[PDB]
Amino acid sequence: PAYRILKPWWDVFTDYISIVMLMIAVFGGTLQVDQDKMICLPCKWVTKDSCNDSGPTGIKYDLDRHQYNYVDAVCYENRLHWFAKYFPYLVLLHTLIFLACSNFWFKFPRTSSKLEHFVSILLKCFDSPWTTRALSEVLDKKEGEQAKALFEKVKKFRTHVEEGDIVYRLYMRQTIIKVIKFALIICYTVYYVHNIKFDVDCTVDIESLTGYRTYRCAHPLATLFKILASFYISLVIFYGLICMYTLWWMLRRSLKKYSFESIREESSYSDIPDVKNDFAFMLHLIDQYDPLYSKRFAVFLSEVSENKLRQLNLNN
Amino acid sequence: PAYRILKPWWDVFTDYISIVMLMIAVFGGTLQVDQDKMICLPCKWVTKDSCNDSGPTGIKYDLDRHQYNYVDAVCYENRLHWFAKYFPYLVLLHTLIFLACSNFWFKFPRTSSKLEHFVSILLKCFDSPWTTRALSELDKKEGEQAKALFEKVKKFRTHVEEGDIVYRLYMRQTIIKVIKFALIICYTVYYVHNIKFDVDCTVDIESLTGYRTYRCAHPLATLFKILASFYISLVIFYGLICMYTLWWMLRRSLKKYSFESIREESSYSDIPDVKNDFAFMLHLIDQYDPLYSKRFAVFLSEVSENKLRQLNLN
Amino acid sequence: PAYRILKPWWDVFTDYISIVMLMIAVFGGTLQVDQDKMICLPCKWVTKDSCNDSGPTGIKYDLDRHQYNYVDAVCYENRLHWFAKYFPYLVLLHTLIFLACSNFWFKFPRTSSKLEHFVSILLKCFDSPWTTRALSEKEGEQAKALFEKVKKFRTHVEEGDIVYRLYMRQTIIKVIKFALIICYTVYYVHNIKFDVDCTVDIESLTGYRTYRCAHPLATLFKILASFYISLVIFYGLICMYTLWWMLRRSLKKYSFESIREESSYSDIPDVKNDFAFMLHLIDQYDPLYSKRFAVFLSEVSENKL
Amino acid sequence: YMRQTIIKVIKFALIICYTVYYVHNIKFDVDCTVDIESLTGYRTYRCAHP
Amino acid sequence: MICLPCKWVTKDSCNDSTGPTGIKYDLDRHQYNYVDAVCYENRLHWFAKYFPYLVLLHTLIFLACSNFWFKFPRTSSKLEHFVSILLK
Amino acid sequence: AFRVLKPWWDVFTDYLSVAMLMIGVFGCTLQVMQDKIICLPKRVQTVEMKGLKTDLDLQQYSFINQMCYERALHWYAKYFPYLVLIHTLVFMLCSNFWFKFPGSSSKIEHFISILGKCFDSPWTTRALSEVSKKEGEQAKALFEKVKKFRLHVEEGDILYAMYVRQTVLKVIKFLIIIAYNSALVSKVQFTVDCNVDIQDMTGYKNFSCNHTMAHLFSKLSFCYLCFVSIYGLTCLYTLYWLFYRSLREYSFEYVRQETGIDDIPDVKNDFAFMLHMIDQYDPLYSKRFAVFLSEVSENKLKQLNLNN
Repeated sequence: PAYRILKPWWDVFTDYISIVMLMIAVFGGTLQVDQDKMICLPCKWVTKDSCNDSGPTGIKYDLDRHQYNYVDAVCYENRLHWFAKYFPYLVLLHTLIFLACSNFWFKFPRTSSKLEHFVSILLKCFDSPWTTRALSEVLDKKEGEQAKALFEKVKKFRTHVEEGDIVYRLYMRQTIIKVIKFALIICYTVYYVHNIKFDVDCTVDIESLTGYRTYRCAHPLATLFKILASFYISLVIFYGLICMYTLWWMLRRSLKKYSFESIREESSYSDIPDVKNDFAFMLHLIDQYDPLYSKRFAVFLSEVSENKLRQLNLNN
Repeated sequence: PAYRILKPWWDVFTDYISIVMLMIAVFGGTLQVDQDKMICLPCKWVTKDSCNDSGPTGIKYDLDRHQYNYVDAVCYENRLHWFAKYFPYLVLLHTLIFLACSNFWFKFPRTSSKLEHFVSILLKCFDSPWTTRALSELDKKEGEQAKALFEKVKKFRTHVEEGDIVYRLYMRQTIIKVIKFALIICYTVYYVHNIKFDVDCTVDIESLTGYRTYRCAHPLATLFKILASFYISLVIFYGLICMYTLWWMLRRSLKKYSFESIREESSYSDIPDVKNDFAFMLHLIDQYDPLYSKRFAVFLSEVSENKLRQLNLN
Repeated sequence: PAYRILKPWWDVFTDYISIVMLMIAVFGGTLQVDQDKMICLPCKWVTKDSCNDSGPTGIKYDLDRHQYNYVDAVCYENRLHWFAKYFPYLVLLHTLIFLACSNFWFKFPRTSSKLEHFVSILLKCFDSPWTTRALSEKEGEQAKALFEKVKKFRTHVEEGDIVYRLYMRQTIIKVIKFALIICYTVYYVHNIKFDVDCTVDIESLTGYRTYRCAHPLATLFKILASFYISLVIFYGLICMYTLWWMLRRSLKKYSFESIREESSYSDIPDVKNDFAFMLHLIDQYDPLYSKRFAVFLSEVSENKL
Repeated sequence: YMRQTIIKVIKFALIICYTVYYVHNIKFDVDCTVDIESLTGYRTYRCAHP
Repeated sequence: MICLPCKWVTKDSCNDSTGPTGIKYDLDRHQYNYVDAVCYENRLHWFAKYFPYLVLLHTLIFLACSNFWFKFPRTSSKLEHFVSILLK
Repeated sequence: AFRVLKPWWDVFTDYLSVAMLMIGVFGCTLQVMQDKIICLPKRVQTVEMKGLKTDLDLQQYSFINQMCYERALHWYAKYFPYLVLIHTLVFMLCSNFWFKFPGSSSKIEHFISILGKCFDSPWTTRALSEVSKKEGEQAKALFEKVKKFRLHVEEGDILYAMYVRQTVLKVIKFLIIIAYNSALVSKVQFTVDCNVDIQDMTGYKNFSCNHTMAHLFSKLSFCYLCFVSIYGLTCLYTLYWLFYRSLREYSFEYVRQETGIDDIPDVKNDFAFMLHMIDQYDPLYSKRFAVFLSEVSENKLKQLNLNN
């Protein structure tokens, strides 16, 4: 939206991945809700409560349809592993937590106000005509007054955001939480992904109600729950890799100090001082999306440009 | 929306918690509508109207499919705790009550009008060029807008300070939310353990079926228990947030707003002491962003009026 | 929309009750569509055309599955009370009529145009800044044109009271409909029962005369019915209060005595008919708007201008 | 635009030919002789298409 | 496709030859489902099986033909420019 | 909007990919609810015909059904819609590879900006009519913008090369899809034979099954195959257009024939490639920009500006 300038390539890639795992969640939830059953057949010949496995005639189990449904429910609830039953719900919960960690920067009001103000002033500077005029380096008097006003807003916003570092701390915290969560998901999922099996033997001791002790069930949506899980795992890995890169981007450069050395050398105004803390991190994110926004906003931050605009308005 | 500035972190966190609770309520409701039943098998051997439960061959109960359906329906109606049946409707009703209690602020016409007109003044003061000039320390059109907004600010100060309806409404909403959280927690924590998989029903339909006692498997029992635990955790978070909000209101008098810090930091040292309902709204906008209050408060000084009138003439 | 100013607390809060009645109507209608059936089992022991009710082994009825389905359909059609079958549709019908009665105020083109013009010029007069100097006691041309528009609208609206009578009729319809709904729902709520005794005389096709049926969505419907009653009761109370309010004082005679006494402009005359009732609704929503608009209704304010 | 109109009119001609030729084959009662006697026990079945 | 076998057959054709009693076919539910599937695949005409898909395909072709020049860029440029200059 | 730089083949492949995604969604919905297999045991146990009694319950029948669905059915018949969805998502993501690159998109935006500016510039038509004030100042500014674009874009070599990579990737993916689909399209069949060993559970070991949605999946597979074939002919013709004529060099000899000016330097590399793109879109833009590319035209414009 209007906040896309603060969303780098890794952020939008994580958003796309989380959308795909949400699709996984909704698909698995629909499958589990509608067509997840467990057809269990009694083992007629059992050796020590283990299926012996010893024209042809069909085997008569003498069980009603309702007894079969009871056996299916009991061996689905007591012997099928919890991962196979609750994989889509866990996927949905993890996807929701990932989205919440992505948007906790987006919704938390203390940093949200700073983001709104920064985006508003960046968009005003992008559409300001005197910004283009200074980038090109005779004006409207009201336009010059508004330009001096936006200069004052830049200075007061600097004083507003340079005093604190909650924005950078928040972003680092959500990155760390996402990395830790991805590690946990990968570990427990690679542990339990082999528990999703087609043929499951169940021993539930309902011989008083059905007449049989051990049964063999075949879970229908097992293999399709298998590959999905595996493919789900793949997406998570990519997510983690992206997150790990962000963690590397946390420590490769100190985001609390973002220098203007490249900007002032290429431009005529070789006087600008560096920014710090939340302003520095936000300008780093701006450079991640497009350095042109930061270079254009640089002409509204310098004092030589302030003197030039004062002299121009004296002429204007 | 327009009232986003009036929603602090606690309000937005409760809003997302309510959205999640509504989502799980709809999930449980659809689950109970479609897949909720109980598979009931009669106990062939009985001991004093109970379940004796004394190659293998299957037990022939000699019951039709419709006798089994009748047994399922009768045992579902009679012997199954009301929590396990109406839990999705309970969470749906509680979530709707919480959402209505949270959004009654913006729907009651008196308070809704007060908040909306306050939001308009705050927005146009944030976008007011004379706010900018006062912060730094003039076109005739901008001066006219500045004088109009100054008059609107003082007439609003007169109009809202007379009665604290918004503060009382917010306090009552928070109190209701805390009480609802407490009641939900005690009754839900008490009644979660009645959601069991296996339930024995002695419903006395021997004249129609031939058996007296039956053993039922409730398929949506562990799922309902997991949803109940998730709902309990969400209500724990909601209640802790609401308790913090109540503590925030009660620790300090929100009906008084000392402008000493802003009048000391900023140039204008004549800033009046905002009191009662206006004090409550200014505390809310402080909880959102102190910059909004700092850039709106420049219109409350009578010194700035004298500078504005002088610069209007000049 | 733009009519939020013309929606007092009774209008908005009953609209919320109207939107929550519709939810239980759709929820009930989905229930009636999906799994509203009756599991009917024959009574082998029958005495005086009723069920005698006189290890263990199951009772063989020697009935096919299709005979059971036919018995279910016949007893659901003949021996289930019509309230149990058609409660959600009745709730949906009542809710739709309530919505139509509460929105036909804004949908009827005469009242729609009148309310739209009043709202538009009230908003554009609220945007006017000269009311500040008025209440303190190119911009001048704009104030004069708005004064002329207000006067020429007043000369058009004060002639008739179509809006007031239509609002009275709508509120009276709402309260009488509430009375009928609560009466018949209290009468027929007890007919929703889980267990019922059907006697349809299909012995030729089935072999049994009397059957004992179980209705699954009865108790749910029962509590839904109770919920509906609660909502209706609340609705009626608000409507009752509305009646009292619209019979408390002459809503067709708006007196500006307080505003003209507070402000210097005491020449403000008494408003009549639709303009008076609409200003009363404005006072109900916000007394600020009526006081702020009253200065352009005064001709000595034009003398100041 | 001329090519689009020509394609649409020839498509209409083809549709209104083949659809009206094969529209009578949608019957309720259909007899099937599928030769599955080794699995079911019968050879000819009189099906009804609802 | 609800399929019922013909008890009395005469050269691959049903013969069609005190209360009445239902005919016992000695077929399971699954044998009935198998017969349904086989006869549905083999004997029911392809038009009755692919009528909605054929209709959808024809509508897609018709809609593509009607809206081809709006999406074809060589004519879309001319159409958009003509629209802009005509309204302006 | 970059749809101007999008030629007809790109948008054709876009709607083909949308149709492919619709086919995949429809197949997935079929697989979710209507996909079922029906298995009957083999060798069970005016004439009268009596049905063969298998002595099997409904649950044994369902167990046989899903035991033969998991094993006997080919993996293609079970996972065709999911493969279609995956392949069409990869196609859609790859369709705008040349569009989503940051530096490439910056170059494209710059090029469409200068071309639209010179198209809107009256001096282009004025000089075209002449050969065959304030606006002169704007023309000189646009001409120095032309020189800046020449110094900024023409020396690079990323655009044509990466477009060639995208086309090659599309052609290779098309070839793989067609090969595997033609190899495994005979596996989707109505009647199958299932030989699972569940003799200890159902008494039988050999079953004859029918896949009820095999005919519809075969029709969907042929429809997706023909769509992929059309996509592949589109990408093959794109490869032919990329490789047959060198887009490293754009000859302005047609403008030299039309416009009397002859000192027009031929553009090179990405300038030539993008002018080929816009010539495929609208050659009028290219022949009108060519007079704004000549430095002799710049000298004449300088002379007229000095005269004014």
